[PDB]
Amino acid sequence: KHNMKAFLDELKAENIKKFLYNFTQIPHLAGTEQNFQLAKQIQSQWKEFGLDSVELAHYDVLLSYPNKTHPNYISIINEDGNEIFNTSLFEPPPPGYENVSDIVPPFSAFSPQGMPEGDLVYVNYARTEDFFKLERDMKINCSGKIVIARYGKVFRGNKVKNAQLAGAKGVILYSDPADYFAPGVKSYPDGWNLPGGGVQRGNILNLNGAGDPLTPGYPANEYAYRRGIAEAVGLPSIPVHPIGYYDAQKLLEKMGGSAPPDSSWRGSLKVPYNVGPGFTGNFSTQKVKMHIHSTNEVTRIYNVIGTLRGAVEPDRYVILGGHRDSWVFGGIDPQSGAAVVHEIVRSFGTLKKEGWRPRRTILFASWDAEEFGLLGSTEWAEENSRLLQERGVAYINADSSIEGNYTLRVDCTPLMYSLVHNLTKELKSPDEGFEGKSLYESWTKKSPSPEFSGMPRISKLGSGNDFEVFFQRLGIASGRARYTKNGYPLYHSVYETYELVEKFYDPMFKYHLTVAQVRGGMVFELANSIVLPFDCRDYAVVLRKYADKIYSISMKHPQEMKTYSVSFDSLFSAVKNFTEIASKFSERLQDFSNPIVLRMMNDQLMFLERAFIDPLGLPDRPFYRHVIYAPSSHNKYAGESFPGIYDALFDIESKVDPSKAWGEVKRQIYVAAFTVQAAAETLSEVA
Amino acid sequence: KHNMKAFLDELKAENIKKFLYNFTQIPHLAGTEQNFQLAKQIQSQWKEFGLDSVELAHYDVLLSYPNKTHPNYISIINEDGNEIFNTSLFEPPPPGYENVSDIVPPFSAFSPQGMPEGDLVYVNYARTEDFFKLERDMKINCSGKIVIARYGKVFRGNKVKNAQLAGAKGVILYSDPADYFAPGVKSYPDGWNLPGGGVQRGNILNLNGAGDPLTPGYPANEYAYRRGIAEAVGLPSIPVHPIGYYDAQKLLEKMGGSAPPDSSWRGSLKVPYNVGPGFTGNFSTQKVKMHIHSTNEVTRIYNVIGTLRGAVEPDRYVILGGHRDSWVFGGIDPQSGAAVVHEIVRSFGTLKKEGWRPRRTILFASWDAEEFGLLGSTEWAEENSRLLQERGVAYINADSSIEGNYTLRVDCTPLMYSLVHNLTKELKSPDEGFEGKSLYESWTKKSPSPEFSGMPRISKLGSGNDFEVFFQRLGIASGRARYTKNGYPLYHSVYETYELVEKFYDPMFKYHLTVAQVRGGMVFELANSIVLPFDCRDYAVVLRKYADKIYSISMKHPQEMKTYSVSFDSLFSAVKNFTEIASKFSERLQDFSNPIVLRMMNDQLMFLERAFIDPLGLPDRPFYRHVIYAPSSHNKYAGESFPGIYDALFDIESKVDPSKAWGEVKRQIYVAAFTVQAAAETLSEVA
Ligand SMILES: *[C@@H]1O[C@H](CO)[C@@H](O[C@@H]2O[C@H](CO)[C@@H](O[C@@H]3O[C@H](CO)[C@@H](O)[C@H](O[C@H]4O[C@H](CO)[C@@H](O)[C@H](O)[C@@H]4O)[C@@H]3O)[C@H](O)[C@H]2NC(C)=O)[C@H](O)[C@H]1NC(C)=O
Ligand SMILES: *[C@@H]1O[C@H](CO)[C@@H](O[C@@H]2O[C@H](CO)[C@@H](O[C@@H]3O[C@H](CO)[C@@H](O)[C@H](O[C@H]4O[C@H](CO)[C@@H](O)[C@H](O)[C@@H]4O)[C@@H]3O)[C@H](O)[C@H]2NC(C)=O)[C@H](O)[C@H]1NC(C)=O
Ligand SMILES: *[C@@H]1O[C@H](CO)[C@@H](O[C@@H]2O[C@H](CO)[C@@H](O[C@@H]3O[C@H](CO)[C@@H](O)[C@H](O)[C@@H]3O)[C@H](O)[C@H]2NC(C)=O)[C@H](O)[C@H]1NC(C)=O
Ligand SMILES: *[C@@H]1O[C@H](CO)[C@@H](O[C@@H]2O[C@H](CO)[C@@H](O[C@@H]3O[C@H](CO)[C@@H](O)[C@H](O)[C@@H]3O)[C@H](O)[C@H]2NC(C)=O)[C@H](O)[C@H]1NC(C)=O
Ligand SMILES: *[C@@H]1O[C@H](CO)[C@@H](O[C@@H]2O[C@H](CO)[C@@H](O)[C@H](O)[C@H]2NC(C)=O)[C@H](O)[C@H]1NC(C)=O
Ligand SMILES: *[C@@H]1O[C@H](CO)[C@@H](O[C@@H]2O[C@H](CO)[C@@H](O)[C@H](O)[C@H]2NC(C)=O)[C@H](O)[C@H]1NC(C)=O
Ligand SMILES: *[C@@H]1O[C@H](CO)[C@@H](O[C@@H]2O[C@H](CO)[C@@H](O)[C@H](O)[C@H]2NC(C)=O)[C@H](O)[C@H]1NC(C)=O
Ligand SMILES: *[C@@H]1O[C@H](CO)[C@@H](O[C@@H]2O[C@H](CO)[C@@H](O)[C@H](O)[C@H]2NC(C)=O)[C@H](O)[C@H]1NC(C)=O
Ligand SMILES: *[C@@H]1O[C@H](CO)[C@@H](O[C@@H]2O[C@H](CO)[C@@H](O)[C@H](O)[C@H]2NC(C)=O)[C@H](O)[C@H]1NC(C)=O
Ligand SMILES: *[C@@H]1O[C@H](CO)[C@@H](O[C@@H]2O[C@H](CO)[C@@H](O)[C@H](O)[C@H]2NC(C)=O)[C@H](O)[C@H]1NC(C)=O
Ligand SMILES: O=C(O)CC[C@H](NP(=O)(O)OCCNC(=O)c1ccccc1)C(=O)O
Ligand SMILES: O=C(O)CC[C@H](NP(=O)(O)OCCNC(=O)c1ccccc1)C(=O)O
Ligand SMILES: *[C@@H]1O[C@H](CO)[C@@H](O)[C@H](O)[C@H]1NC(C)=O
Ligand SMILES: *[C@@H]1O[C@H](CO)[C@@H](O)[C@H](O)[C@H]1NC(C)=O
Ligand SMILES: *[C@@H]1O[C@H](CO)[C@@H](O)[C@H](O)[C@H]1NC(C)=O
Ligand SMILES: *[C@@H]1O[C@H](CO)[C@@H](O)[C@H](O)[C@H]1NC(C)=O
Ligand SMILES: [Ca+2]
Ligand SMILES: [Ca+2]
Ligand SMILES: [Cl-]
Ligand SMILES: [Cl-]
Ligand SMILES: [Zn+2]
Ligand SMILES: [Zn+2]
Ligand SMILES: [Zn+2]
Ligand SMILES: [Zn+2]
Repeated sequence: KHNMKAFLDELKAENIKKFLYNFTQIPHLAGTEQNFQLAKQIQSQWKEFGLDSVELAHYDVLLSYPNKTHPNYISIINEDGNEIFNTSLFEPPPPGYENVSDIVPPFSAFSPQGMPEGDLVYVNYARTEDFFKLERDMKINCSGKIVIARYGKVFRGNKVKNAQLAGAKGVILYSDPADYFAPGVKSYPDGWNLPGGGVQRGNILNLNGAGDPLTPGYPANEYAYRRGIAEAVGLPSIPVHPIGYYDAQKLLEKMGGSAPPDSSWRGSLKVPYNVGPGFTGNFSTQKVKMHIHSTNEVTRIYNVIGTLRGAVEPDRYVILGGHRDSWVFGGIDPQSGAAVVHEIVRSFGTLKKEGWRPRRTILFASWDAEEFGLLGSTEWAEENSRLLQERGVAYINADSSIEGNYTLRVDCTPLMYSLVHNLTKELKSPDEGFEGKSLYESWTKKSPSPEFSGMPRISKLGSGNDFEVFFQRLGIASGRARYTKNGYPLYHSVYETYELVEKFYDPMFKYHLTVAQVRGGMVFELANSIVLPFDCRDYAVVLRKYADKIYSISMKHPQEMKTYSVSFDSLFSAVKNFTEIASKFSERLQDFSNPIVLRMMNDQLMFLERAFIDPLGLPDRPFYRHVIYAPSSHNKYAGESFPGIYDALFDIESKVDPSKAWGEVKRQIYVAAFTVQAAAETLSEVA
Repeated sequence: KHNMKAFLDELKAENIKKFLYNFTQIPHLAGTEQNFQLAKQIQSQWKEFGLDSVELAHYDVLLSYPNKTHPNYISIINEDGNEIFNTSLFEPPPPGYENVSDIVPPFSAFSPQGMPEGDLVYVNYARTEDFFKLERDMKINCSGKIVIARYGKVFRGNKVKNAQLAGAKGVILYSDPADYFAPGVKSYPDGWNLPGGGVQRGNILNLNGAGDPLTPGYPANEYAYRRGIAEAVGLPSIPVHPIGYYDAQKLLEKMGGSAPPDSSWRGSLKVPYNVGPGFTGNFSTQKVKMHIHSTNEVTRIYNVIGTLRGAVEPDRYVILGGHRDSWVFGGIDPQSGAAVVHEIVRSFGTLKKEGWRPRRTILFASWDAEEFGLLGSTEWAEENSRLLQERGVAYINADSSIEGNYTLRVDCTPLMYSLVHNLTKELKSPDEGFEGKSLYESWTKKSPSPEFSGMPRISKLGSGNDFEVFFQRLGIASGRARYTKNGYPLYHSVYETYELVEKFYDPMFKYHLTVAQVRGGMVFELANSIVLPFDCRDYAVVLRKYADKIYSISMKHPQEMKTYSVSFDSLFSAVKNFTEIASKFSERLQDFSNPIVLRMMNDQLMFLERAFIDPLGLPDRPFYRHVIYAPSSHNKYAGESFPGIYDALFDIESKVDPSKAWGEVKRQIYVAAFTVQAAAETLSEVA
């Protein structure tokens, strides 16, 4: 038979291993010839595997690269202008790769050019609360200073935005061993830790879902009109550069000024973690100087788009997508995910060659330029937004399959919770000590739900990956799954190789296979189940949780709620109505031979995520349109619930016009209550 | 049998007459008790007639009324401050209505309060080109002047916007007999002309599709957060008041200053039509003083929403809607349309009582507060936008059925052209001299298409009526039809009564019946045809016409097109692609027992109008989202094609930064080409 088990059994760990090796021998940086050749290879193989059509979709988008003949670096400069210490020009390459060409040196993509010279201030993780502590509590002024911040906790673009708004004239990012060196594990190549010369690449944009900085709203096709660079979206205004902890130590060790305020500001280096500004007495006339000469350049990128046409509902799309571009070899990010997609395509294709087709159309995507701001997925979604709007059932992401070997991690819309619980109960756990047990059992034991006994944790989607446009802009039900730790030290470094994965993460490729089963099984059910496998009642449960949560934040300010008559009554009423209507819809869904009633009901299911979209967007973030979830304004990686109300309440005690600020809280309560009620009403009887 | 002919034959002229009489005995001003009682009556009758459900949908929106104890008027004031002439406080009521209560005196709805005193400038119709002529050619400065303008040619809100931007401190609107008194016809009550004491009421907002001024984007429900009045949408900044031509004569007769520039500035009164500013020598120290004391007031309004559930596709909606509120008796506007809707509901209900149901759901609407800015339709569409987005097949408007007795007038999306041609070929002409001939024959003879031999004229939709939110905001295929002249003199005056219609417009009610057949027949076909009755190829034809037209406007500036490399190549390419893809889709539609392929194809048809929506809206007009059509920025009543490019090109030779201005033309070309190609691609094979 051709059923989910046939699909799942055809997936092989050895194939995933072979593909991973194949995808990680040379760098595949977005916009480079190497990455275009890999696109062509994947296109050819997906055709061979049996897809109906496989095309490249190309766009010309703003990318950023160092200047090969004018390298980026940082100095300590003495009184006379002599550079007495320089940061590294490259990471020492790993064994056997010391002759590999085209390894991009560490840099922060989209940094402007400059050579700012000044006194250092250490800003911990450069989070919003770190700058509050500096400016409000310690009375330390970052204006015209170079800020040094440790990576971790939040997306690096938010750090740079925060430093810019504090008045910094440059930002140095570094990896502290506190955050990137696990106790008792050896550095690469003898373990999975970050050596002192390792450095994390990565973009520092604040795009808020715009896609290519030059063409917000529209695909960057051949005739696109482009904004000028001065009007581009999300570019930083000050130079930024990342360094490793050997180099950071040399920059921090001389720091003077104020002591760190408490232990949460101290990393693991043998330095005092003084905040500054500037260096201690003997070195007070020394300064730090950045030299950044990277350039932004409109460059062609290529997505591979494969189609497996549905037998019954070809105009309903289930999308499995993940990126292909990498900073260097992409041993984990993204090729551990891409190899899994490749094996999934191969397995679906095996069934297709035997005469099977899924009920709905499956689209498979190899996205380009994810690392430069989700550019490939976002431009393609901008190009196809009307098709996706009206036909998109679900999007399953497929970036890195493993970031650890401890347990599963799933982030998804509440509409997929039941699907994920049911699927994982039917899959075998790959975990030691759980042989013969289900993946649901091992996952639930290792990652318990905070609210429910005998249930696993499932997180909210934020951003920082290619589902963003589908979920937060377009309102298509989205999910992701990968293996995780109890992100990882070698992230975006030259050391993230095939050998890292094969030796230290997943020698048997069993965690990769488990992830392929989860992602592939979700796609299979979404594309083949007669009734779409979404449970609207799970959204009702979470909406009440989120409403309780946002009300509790507001209730920290009882006097103001009294003064400005701030009531959450409408939001709770809408949530209550959603719960009631969803229950009734579930009864009809269970109780309804009529394909029109079925499809009518499948359309109600498909458009339910869509109903949470507000076509006016969130305040000053027009491409974040989902009213229940948005990426946190303080950390793109984290999801925030009722974001419009959350941001209206955030730090509200500091606003100079409380009447206006509380007015805006009330406005956001009304928008949220209305959107919840409107979404509920899409589940009512249609006439 | 239950077919379209059964539906059409059940419609009766005598019923339409009885309903019109019933709806026009007392005023039904929006927000008044009288109009709530009429809503309740219609609700009850639609239930009796056989609809499945009939509900009131109420909202609390900003309305505007004169102050009953502090009347609005205008004076000529002499040097000493004595008011030597005053305009009328009311229109002399028509025979037999001189004791009717609650006739709102003439006023301009949403005028602010004030008592500005100053010198008059006469501005013709206060169109954009009239102000260009004044300021650029005649060097006449309106700043701090009271402007007097004749009604006609463009929506009165645009006149007020233009006067405000010219610096006027007040606007007086009047009806010139040149525009409102047909030669050889008697004034009311002995003919259909406007007497010298008649006055046109009407709102002067510039809402650009926002709906209630206080709640743009969201329905004005019980918990709505409202903007403060200073942030409200579309309110005028200067006092405005309308007067009749006896009073206008007294204001114009003393005008001095410059002569009218040419004959197109002269009306039919026995005055020189001097532009001013101010009065001739002997009266130079006299001024004009306005006294406006109207108030804006949040007020409850009520739409009646009736549902006839579809037998096969209950989740597809065909909507027949028209307003119920009137300025006074609403003899033509809107009750000539409302009486027709009422008879249409009655006829559909007769079929339903015999066991028939339409294939798709039909929704019937009696909208409130249309006269105050399309408020009732727009708030309801804001409330139900997700249902309408995903389920709305078509909207047929049903305001005034007759504005003349000469011929039919149809304005609609190209998607309905074929439907309208086919339907009118099957209806009898009511016209004298065409007995036994089709309505298509009489209409085509009287109103020939400018481009095609043996075809009738069909115009573009703009705004100024309740289809606006459905078509220009939401992208639901929309149409309207009414009888017209070869708008009308008594428009918005107390004289627009039942007797006006019965005596002078349509004594036999045959034109009303013809309009009921056209509107009802369109609804019947849209709700019952197996394949939706839309021909995408008709959109291809018009898109080429519009592209030729916009290119021709640009080509008035060859040097600039050379300098800034302004090419329309992408737009023509997209139009060519649309034409090709539409042709292929039509072949499949004709060539495809499979209800999924059918519904898949019906969905492609339904979402084709939807594909012309840009979720970012047009520049500075976020609620006008259709890229092919928008209401003209100079005249809300008129439709403009490729509005984004049109407005970018308009008066471009006057812009101080030609590089920036031509850059924006190129941007709008890209948006238009992309949207046309994207809409075309919705008609491609789906996978
Ligand atoms: C959740 O679903 C419930 C339906 O089960 C829905 O209930 C609706 O609530 C509204 C707002 O409370 C009700 O609105 C009232 O409607 C009546 C007419 O039916 C009006 O007369 C009321 O207005 C008077 O009272 C107001 C409040 O004191 C005054 O401000 C006002 O000036 C009037 O005096 C009022 O508008 C509505 O009838 C019910 N609908 C039902 C029961 O069917 C509720 O709104 C949903 N929640 C959300 C967030 O949408
Ligand atoms: C109307 O439909 C047609 C399809 O029938 C569609 O044609 C497409 O046009 C685009 C733009 O002209 C073509 O794009 C080219 O694609 C190739 C790869 O296939 C590229 O190599 C080309 O880029 C090179 O040349 C450019 C122009 O000189 C340079 O600027 C560039 O740097 C490169 O050197 C180019 O991107 C596309 O292939 C066709 N697609 C087809 C034929 O299938 C057309 O776009 C549609 N009209 C609209 C408005 O969408
Ligand atoms: C995840 O798995 C669960 C457990 O199988 C699924 O729930 C079960 O769904 C079935 C089919 O809808 C329900 O069966 C129905 O039972 C009622 C009797 O009350 C009957 O009227 C229907 O004809 C049908 O037999 C069953 O009750 C339900 N079990 C539960 C909720 O415990 C669930 O749907 C799966 N989730 C997915 C597919 O997203
Ligand atoms: C308006 O009326 C016209 C005239 O009847 C409709 O056009 C006609 O539509 C029919 C049905 O689709 C076409 O018949 C088809 O003919 C082809 C043979 O080429 C065959 O393959 C199909 O099986 C079917 O018989 C007919 O050709 C066509 N006539 C024309 C275009 O002159 C039109 O569809 C109506 N418009 C509406 C309903 O919106
Ligand atoms: C990755 O695998 C691909 C597919 O097997 C390899 O590309 C093939 O290489 C052979 C030998 O050079 C050619 O004859 C084929 O035409 C290629 N097939 C394609 C591109 O579809 C590629 O060599 C492998 N890369 C690495 C580093 O092992
Ligand atoms: C990258 O840096 C190089 C090396 O400094 C730049 O090349 C120089 O450009 C200037 C003109 O601005 C020439 O006069 C020099 O002769 C060049 N030097 C060398 C060694 O080639 C180059 O412009 C930079 N590339 C960019 C900014 O894209
Ligand atoms: C850090 O790097 C800089 C740049 O290469 C070095 O400074 C240069 O030294 C050369 C050779 O002595 C001079 O001719 C250049 O003018 C210097 N350039 C600048 C910008 O100062 C510097 O010596 C290096 N410092 C260390 C400690 O290695
Ligand atoms: C308009 O017609 C309606 C419906 O026939 C009339 O309202 C009815 O009036 C009678 C007698 O007063 C009542 O017994 C009914 O209850 C009413 N029916 C309703 C409201 O549905 C109304 O009188 C007519 N108005 C005019 C001016 O003729
Ligand atoms: C309408 O105009 C009346 C009449 O001038 C206003 O009523 C007066 O309001 C003032 C307070 O502002 C009182 O002191 C007077 O006694 C009132 N006069 C009379 C004759 O009643 C009224 O405010 C206006 N209504 C509005 C603005 O809604
Ligand atoms: C126009 O109307 C005004 C307001 O009613 C009249 O002026 C008033 O006249 C009365 C009685 O003589 C005075 O007590 C008021 O003080 C006046 N009010 C104002 C605002 O001036 C005026 O007489 C009328 N003019 C004509 C020609 O009828
Ligand atoms: O520009 C962007 O938005 C992201 C680009 C790029 N994405 P990528 O490195 O491939 O993946 C980020 C890894 N982390 C996650 O996906 C994540 C998200 C939420 C919670 C925990 C982890 C980056 O973070 O630099
Ligand atoms: O606020 C609005 O947009 C319009 C309100 C109100 N609409 P209403 O008087 O009922 O109908 C306007 C009549 N003219 C049209 O509909 C029309 C539209 C396009 C071309 C020719 C005529 C008005 O024009 O004052
Ligand atoms: C920080 O420093 C600059 C002076 O160089 C000043 O303009 C700015 O206002 C300072 N901010 C605070 C909070 O002291
Ligand atoms: C794999 O799991 C083992 C056992 O818990 C652990 O020692 C090792 O650190 C894990 N590898 C990685 C990369 O986390
Ligand atoms: C119109 O009049 C005022 C002077 O009262 C002046 O400020 C304004 O600039 C004038 N405009 C022109 C074009 O002369
Ligand atoms: C009705 O038609 C007749 C004949 O052409 C004409 O004399 C009359 O003016 C028309 N009535 C109206 C209101 O247009
Ligand atoms: Ca873009
Ligand atoms: Ca509103
Ligand atoms: Cl992922
Ligand atoms: Cl109409
Ligand atoms: Zn990644
Ligand atoms: Zn990455
Ligand atoms: Zn009207
Ligand atoms: Zn009107």
